[PDB]
Amino acid sequence: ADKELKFLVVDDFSTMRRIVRNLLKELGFNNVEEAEDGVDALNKLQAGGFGFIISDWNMPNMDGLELLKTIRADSAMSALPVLMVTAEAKKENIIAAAQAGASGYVVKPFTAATLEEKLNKIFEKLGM
Amino acid sequence: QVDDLLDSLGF
Ligand code: BEF
Ligand SMILES: [Mg+2]
Repeated sequence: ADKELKFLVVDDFSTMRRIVRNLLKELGFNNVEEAEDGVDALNKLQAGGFGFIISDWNMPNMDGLELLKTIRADSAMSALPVLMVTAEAKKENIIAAAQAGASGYVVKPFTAATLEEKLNKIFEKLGM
Repeated sequence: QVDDLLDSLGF
């Protein structure tokens, strides 16, 4: 995948966004912007040019599942990769992510190596 | 069933 791929990192905790952005940088992805919930995310997405979303699940205003469904049903954004992040792998939550079209699913906390593994799985399926 | 469900999903 292209090093300049533009990421949106979505989490209501600024520290978690900083951490994910730093892991992305460690992997060579420097083109990263942030959003604090699903509403904020959709606002920022209107700027265009985004190529990959990493989203938390539990957020106020619009949560990560609501965000994912909106992106998947959107005329312009329907095929955007979305890596969903959760605090605990539970069957119900994983199955909800699958039904909604999550590109990937990773449980916090995770290493750069795990992040690279999950990104690569998504790139491979999508032919990126 | 968790890591195994994840595999099935390609997650
Ligand atoms: F708030 Be996220 F689901 F960790
Ligand atoms: Mg959260």
